This record gives sequence, C-alpha cells and structure tokens, in this order.
Amino acid sequence: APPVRSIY
Amino acid sequence: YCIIGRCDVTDNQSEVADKTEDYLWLKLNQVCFDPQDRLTLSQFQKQLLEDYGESHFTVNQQPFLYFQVLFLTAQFEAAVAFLFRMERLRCHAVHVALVLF
Repeated sequence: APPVRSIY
Repeated sequence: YCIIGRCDVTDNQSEVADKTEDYLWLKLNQVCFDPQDRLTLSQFQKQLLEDYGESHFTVNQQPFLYFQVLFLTAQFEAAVAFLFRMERLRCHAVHVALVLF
C-alpha cells in the first residue's frame, strides 16, 4: 500500500 | 530497526514513510541479494509496476512521480516509454533515451 503523494 | 535489518518488507512503515520517495527509499534499504521476509530488486521492480501500474501512480495527475518510481528502480525503458507518451514531455523522454543510448 504505497502512497501516491509526491514529496512537495 | 527494519531499515538496519532489512526486515518486515511487507510493512511499509506508513506511519513515518507517508510520501512516495519515503517509500522508495524505505524499500531500496530493504532489498536483498541471494527465502522468507525477503525482497529483491527484481521482485520489487516488477511488483511495483505490474500490480500498481501507472493507474496507481498517476491518479494525482502528476507524471514525474511515476517516472521517478521507474527510473530509480533501474526500469529505464518503462520510464522512457511512459514519459514519452505525455505529449507535453516528449522532448524530455527522447533525450533521457539518448543519454541511456
């Protein structure tokens, strides 16, 4: 369950 | 502990690794080379795009996120073709292909 929120 | 011991590969430690780069980094510190609780680059690289393809990593309509996932896992051809389809990033995908060429 890896996140899809890019480091911003 | 399991970054030092490369254990509990299934547990994504989502409490601390909430970003995508934190996941990649969490796993590349867990990959192994030559049977239980063990992950290798081939499994990880295939496991990522086969099960969680573009669809999973492009729902936020952010293309580079997926590209970084493929490129930082040595899957250069996938990342090149993928990024070559974005009509706004054709230029960039051709050249990253030339460099690899």
